Amino acid sequence: KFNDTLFGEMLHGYNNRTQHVNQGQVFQMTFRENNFIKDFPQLADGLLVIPLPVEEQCRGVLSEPLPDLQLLTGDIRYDEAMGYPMVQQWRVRSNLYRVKLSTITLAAGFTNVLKILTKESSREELLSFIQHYGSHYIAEALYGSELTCIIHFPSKKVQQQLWLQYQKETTSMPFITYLSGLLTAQMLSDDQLISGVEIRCEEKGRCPSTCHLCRRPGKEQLSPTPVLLEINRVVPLYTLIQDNGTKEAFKSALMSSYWCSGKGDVIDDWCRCDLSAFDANGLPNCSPLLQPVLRLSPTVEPSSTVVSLEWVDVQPAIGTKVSDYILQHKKVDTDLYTGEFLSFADDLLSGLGTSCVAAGRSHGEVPEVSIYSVIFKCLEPDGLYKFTLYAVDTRGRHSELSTVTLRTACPLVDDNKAEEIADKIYNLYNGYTSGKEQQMAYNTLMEVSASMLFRVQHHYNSHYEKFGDFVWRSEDELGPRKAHLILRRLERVSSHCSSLLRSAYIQSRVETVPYLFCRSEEVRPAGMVWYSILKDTKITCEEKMVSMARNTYGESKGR
Ligand SMILES: *[C@@H]1O[C@H](CO)[C@@H](O[C@@H]2O[C@H](CO)[C@@H](O[C@@H]3O[C@H](CO[C@H]4O[C@H](CO[C@H]5O[C@H](CO)[C@@H](O)[C@H](O)[C@@H]5O[C@@H]5O[C@H](CO)[C@@H](O)[C@H](O)[C@@H]5O)[C@@H](O)[C@H](O[C@H]5O[C@H](CO)[C@@H](O)[C@H](O)[C@@H]5O[C@H]5O[C@H](CO)[C@@H](O)[C@H](O)[C@@H]5O)[C@@H]4O)[C@@H](O)[C@H](O[C@H]4O[C@H](CO)[C@@H](O)[C@H](O)[C@@H]4O[C@H]4O[C@H](CO)[C@@H](O)[C@H](O)[C@@H]4O)[C@@H]3O)[C@H](O)[C@H]2NC(C)=O)[C@H](O)[C@H]1NC(C)=O
Ligand SMILES: O=P(O)(O)O[C@@H]1[C@H](O)[C@H](O)[C@@H](OP(=O)(O)O)[C@H](OP(=O)(O)O)[C@H]1O
Ligand SMILES: *[C@@H]1O[C@H](CO)[C@@H](O)[C@H](O)[C@H]1NC(C)=O
Repeated sequence: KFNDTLFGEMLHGYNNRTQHVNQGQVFQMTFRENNFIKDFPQLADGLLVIPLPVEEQCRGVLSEPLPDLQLLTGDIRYDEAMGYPMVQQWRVRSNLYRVKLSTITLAAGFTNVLKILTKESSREELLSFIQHYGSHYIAEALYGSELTCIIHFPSKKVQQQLWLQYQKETTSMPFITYLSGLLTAQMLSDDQLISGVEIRCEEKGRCPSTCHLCRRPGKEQLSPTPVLLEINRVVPLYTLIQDNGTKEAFKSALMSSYWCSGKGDVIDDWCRCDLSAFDANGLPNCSPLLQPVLRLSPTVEPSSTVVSLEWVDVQPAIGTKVSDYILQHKKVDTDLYTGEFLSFADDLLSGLGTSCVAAGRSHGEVPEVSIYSVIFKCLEPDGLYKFTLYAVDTRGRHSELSTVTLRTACPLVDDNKAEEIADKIYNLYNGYTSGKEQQMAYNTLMEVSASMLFRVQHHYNSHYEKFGDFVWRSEDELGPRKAHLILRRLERVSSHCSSLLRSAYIQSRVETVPYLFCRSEEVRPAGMVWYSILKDTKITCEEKMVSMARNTYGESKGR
């Protein structure tokens, strides 16, 4: 049977790769020594439970708002006027205990199988051990009750307004409960600043009755049992062997299961894949080559004509080495057709290239994982684009492909000029007679972009619709064909843009933002069947600036 007790997972052993607790039973649980806490039963022997100080108990932290990274990876749809959807995390910890184990004798069943395997130096056998008993034991861990909530805002603007609205009306109440207050009360009203806000919570261990920051209507509880939150320290199970012969042989079998998919031995830095780990094309397949997830840049919203993309390097610390990232891109309108092919190594770092595409490599969250990025600066406005990415290892395997599809923004529209043209056109149509008027009316309407034409229509109909609609009146004064040529131009504007271009007012802000521009100093030595490691390529990185003109849409000019 399964011996379960509180604190709990400390005595059972932990796998690093699969991240699972309760893997076999490493240490024995006994009840000779008398360890109690509060309302909890008798603790197992040799584990030290220390409640965290009153400063840490029932404290909540609101994170800074950031774009929703989940919504920047696939088919990327978001309102251009809104911007990136934002998320903000709220987290409250309540029933906290720090749990260490010292000192405990080994389990009966653990030492039995440890006695028989010690002499029996076998690979398939040592892996079956790790499957059952895991790789480490947990040394230090944090238990308690945490409520983690995520507030999903539809835009960066909508938050800022709500945060400032909250900050005015509070100066008592947490930000999340103020929002939840207005969310639940909205059954009384309808559309407002809070329209698209959503809160999503996930609890690990139920909220105690005493703590008021994690209280949710039905779910309160008197003295809840603490749940594992963090694993602070792990120690490998080869510490427990007590002899130099087996604990070296076990260690190498552990490294095989972690780094080389259990189908190969690890030489310093790389996996020697035993045959036939090798794939369909006969290339070493024991170390996994992961899918690189192509993302939109969180800090740079794509404009019309300008898109910048990111991805985190898929290279493990040990095993596979990535030699290149292949990045294809096309404009759709097609399907299953190949876009312009770009080798990161060869086309983006080495061959210009510029000033339309630029690439960059940078140090990530915690080094050393690299953050590759590429920026497209000569794309076409109101266009749907598909970008795909895959990695290529040192021996020539491709990774699983990854995709991003997105629309570039609407083209810029001088809204003053549009309303001016509309009046010019109306006064010509009230002039009637002249063939110069007719020609010059037709010329000015055709000379300006389709979006501008759609906007002059919007204005023309706002004012002069009672005396004849824009198309109808264009047909009367310019004749059947010229009016149909005008009409057709308006068809070239998309559904998204035509919606946005019916706004009350359009204004133009100009953001100016930095991007990393890197070039290859050193052309690296490549073989026929093996290639050079991309990460080792010496590069010279310079910061540059893009100016990004955007339209700003609204029902009035006060934002
Ligand atoms: C869970 O589970 C598990 C448990 O355990 C875990 O696992 C782990 O992990 C970790 C992390 O990742 C790891 O660690 C790591 O490792 C790695 C690898 O290592 C190895 O190898 C290497 C290599 O080398 C090379 O080079 C050299 C020169 O010097 C030579 O010698 C050699 O040879 C090589 O080469 C190669 O080979 C050949 C030739 O012959 C050919 O093929 C070619 O050439 C190639 O290349 C090394 O280095 C090492 O070594 C070590 O050890 C030994 C014994 O064993 C000794 O003898 C030595 O001395 C050493 O030691 C020392 O040093 C080192 C360094 O410094 C250190 O570490 C130590 O401590 C001592 O001191 C081995 O063998 C590595 O690489 C890494 O490192 C890195 O990273 C870090 C962080 O982490 C840092 O700090 C450092 O610095 C580095 O960095 C660098 O690099 C990188 C890479 O790429 C980059 O990126 C950066 O930038 C820089 O530059 C580490 O260390 C481990 O191992 C593992 N373990 C096991 C058992 O498995 C996991 O993790 C977990 N998980 C979680 C927690 O999550
Ligand atoms: O020492 P160099 O000039 O870089 O070249 C090495 C050489 O081409 C080896 O044949 C190759 O192993 P395989 O061709 O057998 O894969 C090795 O890969 P490795 O160092 O990643 O094992 C290369 O690094
Ligand atoms: C349960 O604990 C006993 C010690 O009383 C131990 O002998 C037994 O093997 C444990 N069960 C498992 C599955 O480890």
